[PDB]
Amino acid sequence: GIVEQCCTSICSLYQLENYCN
Amino acid sequence: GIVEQCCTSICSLYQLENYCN
Amino acid sequence: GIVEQCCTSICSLYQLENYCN
Amino acid sequence: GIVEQCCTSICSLYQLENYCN
Amino acid sequence: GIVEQCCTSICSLYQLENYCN
Amino acid sequence: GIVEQCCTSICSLYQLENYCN
Amino acid sequence: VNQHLCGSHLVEALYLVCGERGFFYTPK
Amino acid sequence: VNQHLCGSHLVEALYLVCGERGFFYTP
Amino acid sequence: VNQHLCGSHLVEALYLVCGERGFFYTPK
Amino acid sequence: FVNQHLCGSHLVEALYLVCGERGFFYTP
Amino acid sequence: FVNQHLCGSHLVEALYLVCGERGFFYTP
Amino acid sequence: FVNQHLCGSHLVEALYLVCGERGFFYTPK
Ligand SMILES: [Cl-]
Ligand SMILES: [Cl-]
Ligand SMILES: [Zn+2]
Ligand SMILES: [Zn+2]
Repeated sequence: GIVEQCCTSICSLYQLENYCN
Repeated sequence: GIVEQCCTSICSLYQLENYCN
Repeated sequence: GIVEQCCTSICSLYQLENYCN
Repeated sequence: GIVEQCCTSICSLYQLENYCN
Repeated sequence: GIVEQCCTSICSLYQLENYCN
Repeated sequence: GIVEQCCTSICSLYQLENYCN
Repeated sequence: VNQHLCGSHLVEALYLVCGERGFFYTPK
Repeated sequence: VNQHLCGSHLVEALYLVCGERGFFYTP
Repeated sequence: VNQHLCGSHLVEALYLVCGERGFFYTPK
Repeated sequence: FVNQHLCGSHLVEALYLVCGERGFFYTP
Repeated sequence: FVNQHLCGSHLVEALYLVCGERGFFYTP
Repeated sequence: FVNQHLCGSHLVEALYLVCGERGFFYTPK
């Protein structure tokens, strides 16, 4: 999930956008 | 500026990126 | 939707809990 | 107190509630 | 209250400090 | 810079004020 | 605009209130 | 909802300004 | 409580990033 | 690091929400 | 009034995430 | 580093309230 992908290395806008509906 | 523009109407990320260096 | 019910008048915690999964 | 209790490990709304007025 | 005071117009950090313990 | 100074030790208002324009 | 800002505090409130269940944010 | 939103930012600023001292918030 | 704090910032970020599409947020 | 300072910022937001009309009194 | 001060707080947060390593000159 | 990213978000918030109408230019590096 997003905690595991994004809470150690910074997620880009592109990466964040993968989680939107 | 940003305030006049983005606190009247909602700015999108692409609009907000206008104000990056 | 939540925006209509909770960004017009103040939602209590009980009211917010309804939108939980 | 709060900092030692709620910043070492997570407090739910339940145990934040008593720290109120 | 601070509320009536600082939500009607903008308090600086100098004004805010008057509300500290 | 601000990170080394203020992400390792808590900066006071006066220390933070040093990074204003 | 007030509603956009309110929307940001709502999802923070949901995050806190919903705990381990979480929430699906759908605006409309 | 304006007042409720303002108070949220007001507590954040008191937290910063007041440091070790703390602050009483009492709507 | 690093994960909880990081999660609060990520919902704030999803809110901005996703806009009227929303997002699901489940801490699993 | 400044982990307590960052946590405390989030705790006050959480008290503001939980405590409602009541308010609260913060001290470390 | 206070509404602009509140929006500005949300804008700086948005510009921090949007602009990344470039940064932003905030100048009110 | 996400710890630094998180601390920066609080720092930009602080500088907004401290700097008032002077503004600020946040530089991490
Ligand atoms: Cl707001
Ligand atoms: Cl944090
Ligand atoms: Zn706000
Ligand atoms: Zn944080």
